[PDB]
Amino acid sequence: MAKDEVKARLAPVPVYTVANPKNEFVLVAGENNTQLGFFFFRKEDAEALIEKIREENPRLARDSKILRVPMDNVYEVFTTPREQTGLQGIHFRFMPDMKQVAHALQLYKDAGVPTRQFIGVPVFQAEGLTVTTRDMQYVPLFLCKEDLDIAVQSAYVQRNAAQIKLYKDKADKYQADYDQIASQLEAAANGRERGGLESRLAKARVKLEAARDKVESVERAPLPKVEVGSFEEVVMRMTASAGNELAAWSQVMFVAPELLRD
Amino acid sequence: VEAAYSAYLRRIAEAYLAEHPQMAAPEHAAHVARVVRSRALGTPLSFD
Amino acid sequence: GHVARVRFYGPEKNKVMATTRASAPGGERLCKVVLPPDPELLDHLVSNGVVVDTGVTEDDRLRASLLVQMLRYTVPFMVISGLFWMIHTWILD
Amino acid sequence: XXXXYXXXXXXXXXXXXXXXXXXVHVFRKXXXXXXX
Amino acid sequence: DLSRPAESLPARADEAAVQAALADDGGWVGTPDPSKYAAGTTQLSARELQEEVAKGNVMTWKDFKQQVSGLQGPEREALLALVAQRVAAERMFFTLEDGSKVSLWDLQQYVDNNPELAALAASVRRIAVADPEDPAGRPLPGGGASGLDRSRGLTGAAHMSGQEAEELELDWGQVGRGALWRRRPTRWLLGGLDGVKDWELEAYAHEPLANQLLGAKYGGRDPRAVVADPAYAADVLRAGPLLGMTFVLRAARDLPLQEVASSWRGLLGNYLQRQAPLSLPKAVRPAHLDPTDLNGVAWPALLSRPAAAAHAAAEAEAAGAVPDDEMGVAWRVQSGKEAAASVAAAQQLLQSLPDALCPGPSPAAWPLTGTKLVDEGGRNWRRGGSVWVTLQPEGGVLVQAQTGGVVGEQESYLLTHVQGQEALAGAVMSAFMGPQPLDPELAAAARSVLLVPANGFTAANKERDPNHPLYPSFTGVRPGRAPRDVAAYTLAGGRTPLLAAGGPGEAKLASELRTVMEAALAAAARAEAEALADAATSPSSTSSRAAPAAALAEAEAAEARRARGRAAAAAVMAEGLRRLGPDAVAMLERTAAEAEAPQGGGAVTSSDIFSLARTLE
Amino acid sequence: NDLISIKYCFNNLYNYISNKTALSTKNLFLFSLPYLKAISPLYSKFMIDHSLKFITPKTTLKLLQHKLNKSPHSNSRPLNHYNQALKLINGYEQYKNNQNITKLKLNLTKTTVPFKTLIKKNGHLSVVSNANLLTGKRLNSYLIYVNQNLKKFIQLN
Amino acid sequence: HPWSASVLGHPATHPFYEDSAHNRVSMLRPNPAAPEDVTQWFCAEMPEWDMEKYRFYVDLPGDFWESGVLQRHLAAQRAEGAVWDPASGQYILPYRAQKKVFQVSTEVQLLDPQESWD
Amino acid sequence: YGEGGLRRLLALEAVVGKAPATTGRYRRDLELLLAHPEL
Amino acid sequence: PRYSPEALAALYGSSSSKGKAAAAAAAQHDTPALRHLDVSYHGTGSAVAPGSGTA
Ligand SMILES: CC[C@H](CC[C@@H](C)[C@H]1CC[C@H]2[C@@H]3CC=C4C[C@@H](O)CC[C@]4(C)[C@H]3CC[C@]12C)C(C)C
Ligand SMILES: CC[C@H](CC[C@@H](C)[C@H]1CC[C@H]2[C@@H]3CC=C4C[C@@H](O)CC[C@]4(C)[C@H]3CC[C@]12C)C(C)C
Repeated sequence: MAKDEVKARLAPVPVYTVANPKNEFVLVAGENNTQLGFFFFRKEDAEALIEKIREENPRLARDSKILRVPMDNVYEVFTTPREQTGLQGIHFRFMPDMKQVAHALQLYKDAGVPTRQFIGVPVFQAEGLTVTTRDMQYVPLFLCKEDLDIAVQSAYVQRNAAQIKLYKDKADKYQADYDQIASQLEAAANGRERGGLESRLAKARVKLEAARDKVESVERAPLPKVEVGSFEEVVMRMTASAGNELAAWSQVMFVAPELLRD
Repeated sequence: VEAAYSAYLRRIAEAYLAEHPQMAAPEHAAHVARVVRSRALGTPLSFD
Repeated sequence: GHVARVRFYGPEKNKVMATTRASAPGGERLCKVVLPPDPELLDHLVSNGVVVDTGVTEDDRLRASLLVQMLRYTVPFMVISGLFWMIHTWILD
Repeated sequence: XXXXYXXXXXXXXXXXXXXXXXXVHVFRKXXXXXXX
Repeated sequence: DLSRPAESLPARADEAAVQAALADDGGWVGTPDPSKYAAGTTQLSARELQEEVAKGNVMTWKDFKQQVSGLQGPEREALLALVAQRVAAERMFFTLEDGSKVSLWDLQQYVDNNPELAALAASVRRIAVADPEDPAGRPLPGGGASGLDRSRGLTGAAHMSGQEAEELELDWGQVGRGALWRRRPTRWLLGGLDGVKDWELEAYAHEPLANQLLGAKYGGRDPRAVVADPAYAADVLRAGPLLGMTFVLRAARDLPLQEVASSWRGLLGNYLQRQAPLSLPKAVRPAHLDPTDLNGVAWPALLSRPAAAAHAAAEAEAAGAVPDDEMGVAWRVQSGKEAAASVAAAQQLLQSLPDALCPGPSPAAWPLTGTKLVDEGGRNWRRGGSVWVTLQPEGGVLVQAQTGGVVGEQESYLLTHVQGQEALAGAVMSAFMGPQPLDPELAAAARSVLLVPANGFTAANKERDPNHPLYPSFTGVRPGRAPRDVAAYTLAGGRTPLLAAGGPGEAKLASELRTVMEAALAAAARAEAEALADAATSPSSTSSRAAPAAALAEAEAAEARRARGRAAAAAVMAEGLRRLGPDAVAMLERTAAEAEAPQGGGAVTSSDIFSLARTLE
Repeated sequence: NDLISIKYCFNNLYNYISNKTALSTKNLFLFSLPYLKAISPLYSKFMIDHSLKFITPKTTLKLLQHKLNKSPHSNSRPLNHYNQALKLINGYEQYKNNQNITKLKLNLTKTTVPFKTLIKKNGHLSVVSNANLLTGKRLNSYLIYVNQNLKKFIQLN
Repeated sequence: HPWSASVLGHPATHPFYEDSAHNRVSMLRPNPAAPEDVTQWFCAEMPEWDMEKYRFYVDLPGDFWESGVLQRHLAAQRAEGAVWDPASGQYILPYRAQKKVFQVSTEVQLLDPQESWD
Repeated sequence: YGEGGLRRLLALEAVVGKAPATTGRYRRDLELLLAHPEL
Repeated sequence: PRYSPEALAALYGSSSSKGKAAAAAAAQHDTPALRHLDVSYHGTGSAVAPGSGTA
């Protein structure tokens, strides 16, 4: 995928950074003059960083401010000559809030392989669910599991109410079935036709309530299997994509964290 | 309509062969096909 | 393939001055054609190797034509006065 | 690249060695710098 | 109309027999009488040729020699002309799509003696064609605008929209642009209008040959790292004439001829003197012309000669020399000789320039006078005309000229095709791309975007590849904007592709798919085993000889066993795929994509899995 | 001004190589305008084989691979055959050597390629409220009516 | 005028074109597909300078140009010409591109208001 | 779009064009002009 | 008018010509607009006679 399309697809979701007033990143240099940046998906994290800065330097903390940058610009920051603006080890990383990290950890371990290790920022999705416009159907990606289930519960109840009155159409047409069956079992003399239509009624109501218990078992079936991934891997696949997976990626839309609630 | 087209080809064919009894011989049976196919669509054009 | 070049002219660009090649009937001439609203003309022009040329086309339309329209209204009186002046003074001095 | 995480306090690891002790404590293996 | 074919008689005499066709005697050229000798008599014995030459039947080959020796003027001219007619009529032919043998003479007549078709081509009138099925003969749905013909009436070039330029065999991308100034302009004068340009230069290079030559060695690394070392520079300066490098000079204004000649001599003699003995490639194959079928080109066969041409090419180069590197070129530095007489002959050629174009003081007799390349006065070169110089490997230079203006009336002249001047080739290659050229940024950009296509792609992206470095090709879809109201979140959709990153489900997916391709590779391995087993246990009818043929035979037997493995793995893995479902196909396809090297057929296990992909072909 | 575009080209190329190498390692471990032109001074196959007279290839790469991949009555007009013959004779004159100024029969084709492309795959409805019956000399109208009808009657016989 | 439309030898027109024996020439051709009806035969049309002509006046509605009648007529009548038939290897002027009896070829011409000099 | 699309969905005019129906009224005279060339 | 897919299914799938004719003459349809819209056309009558004195 061309760079511009990736940039256009990431824009609706921002990140937060702390800087000087003069639009300069504040870096945490450690050993061997290697310096680490940061981008937080929640302002509380930058707030913690600045209130930790204040307790060991009040000058920078009195000058530092918080900036809300759209992920287009940070993506651009990554994939450029990092030595152009200067890099002697300016390691940018991300920081996901540990609520979603705990959600993803438990989801990860319950799926069969229990581990207490996570890499990258969680992205949630649920198969079967897709937001459709007037022309083409897009697939959404949720950064926070909260809006994920907020959407999926309404979607599930809509679709299963749909399955219920679909079965009620089946059931009214099957009241018609039983009517024609009363017109098919003993209204005439005994013999071939009538016994054949007895077996007809048997198989008919058999498949009818088999589909009943089917719709009930999907009523009994949990909400669609939620799958989780890492943001960095997602974008690395998005950039170097071509062919069929390109066509798959060309319809992803990222939802904003805490958007569906308010 | 296939019968009509065949009879149209027929008319053109016997008209042309009655016109030219010389190469109406079966030797030109494939040549007369080349000429009837041409005469059944429109008129042939020279270069000028 | 007898036409070499067309030149759209006029203030609203619907007349053309077509130039004919040497192989055309009558040699090389320049002929004026007025054009109806046909949206298939330009494809036909380009897909036959014709040098199609346009004008300058100013974008204002009202500041462009405003000093020439004033002249269109004022010059007739000048012509009439000059003609009658010729008669009754340049002769009857 | 990314940064490994372990929600023990939630330890982390980079390609220095963060420890976002829930507060913050960016250990080393001192935030006095500014980009240019 | 075309299609005037013939049969395949032996006209190329398998030149391994021509040693005998020239080292024989007692022969002649002619035909006996139809009285006692039939048509086809070529060997006339002592008594036979005796009575033939004493009766007037055929004169000896010796007699042809003494005739052509004694016959002079119109007799020898006619003899040579009509025997040239004979040879151009029944000895060299062209070969069309069918396999015909169209002579050179009849087709030459067809081209230059048909004035009506010449006049039809002179115009462009597009005459529709009728469907050869009988009923209505309505015009065919072909139509078409032919974006080359759609481009007459333009001035500079012929905008042609990609794929058309590709199917037209236009394989010379652009690499660099610069200019030759009489005076470079200065910002500090008013506007810099003092700067008067003389020529506009641009360079082109055959992109497939670039990707084959420099794409095997220099491809796949950091471009800046590859540009940092002078080995790449020495390469691109020495590997020029193998890419058919071409340079175009467009006259930015009117120019008198004499000054141009003098300036070019001055500016190239200095490169010609400070020229060191060069490195040249070594001929791996003789490559005879193709006499019987002049067009017939050999490489489509060679690059798939057994479809495993690696070892056969190794055997070919075993004779001449071994490739000094991975690119495949067996270089050769110029000797102590051939580096002094060559430059002397080149300087001799240069010293004959200014009065060859301008012999005598009256320009009316000069060659360029009489064509639109120069003014009607013959004394100035018209603005817009351009010169094309292309370099063939073994010291060949081809120069052509093209007038400027409307694409419909442009002309093209072939000026001279010199040969053997390694000095001229090296001098011009250095003048444009050497350490000290005529304009530096030209050669810098040339080296850069010449590295560009060696990574698989091409400048001027004539494949609409969504990952071209310069000019990608977008998809038509709009970037979806998520809504806030939960109303388009349908959940009624059937199946959604999996676009989440490394997760728990993807792990087990890769696990079961890896297990089944393990089984597949094991089946391919046992296929290898039993294939070579039944190959060995075959009652081989082999006479002890033909060691290179034996090598080629056993090698392609190995290739056939590889095909057995490929087919077996294809079958079993296709079973596996239709068993696992669609997401497993997506995973295998994505892995096949990412693993493939971007610069060559197969390179940087991943080799195993993308070979399984090429079996799933 | 090409230099800046070249900078961006090299940046994107390095990103391309690096991203693909990184993803390759990761996945296999988990398992285990300036340049838009073209010309052709000689036919491509001729230059290709005149060059392969000097190259020992271990394998064909992507470009040459696609070339020999695409190597193997709608155009039956005489003009098309004439053009094919012109092509043949031009090729022979090109590769035949190995006023004194000759003119080619086909113009050398210089070409430009577009950038920024895409991937390969009535009746009207007016109504009056009251129809205006013309309510609110006439002898001649009556007379012409009866005359016309009577004349039609007599012409019926 | 109906008899001046074709090159029939109808003796109501001026004798423009005559044989040696002074008879008007004709150019009818028998239309092989439909004999027995003469009004469906083919015939060449008279040169326009030798024609008698009615000159009617017509008022065109306000939507004459966007209704496309003239465009449809032009696009249909100019979409026919000579073709090449390879089944016979000839240049054919197809029948559906020739003029029947009384039909002519329309010439459309527009006038310029600036050529009035009132 | 349109009405009655179903019925809408169910000689040599393609070779010699359509017959013009505005000129039948002359047919008779034409025939005379072929039976009496002397006219 | 909306046609259910069965109609043209029985039409196209039928090989016979008059089999298609039967499938066509027998096919039915529905009209959703009868549950959504009621369209009428009126002219606002005039209250001044066009030739009178007040006009
Ligand atoms: C664009 C630079 C241009 C020089 C290039 C042309 C015009 C010059 C260089 C090669 C010359 C030919 C050399 C040998 C042939 C054949 C021989 O029989 C008689 C002379 C003739 C035609 C010569 C004809 C003139 C030729 C093409 C100007 C600006 C210097
Ligand atoms: C010189 C820098 C570069 C010019 C490139 C052209 C102008 C040079 C390179 C190849 C040369 C010719 C090879 C064969 C011909 C014909 C022969 O008769 C005598 C020698 C002559 C003229 C050679 C002289 C002219 C040629 C074309 C830039 C400054 C344009």
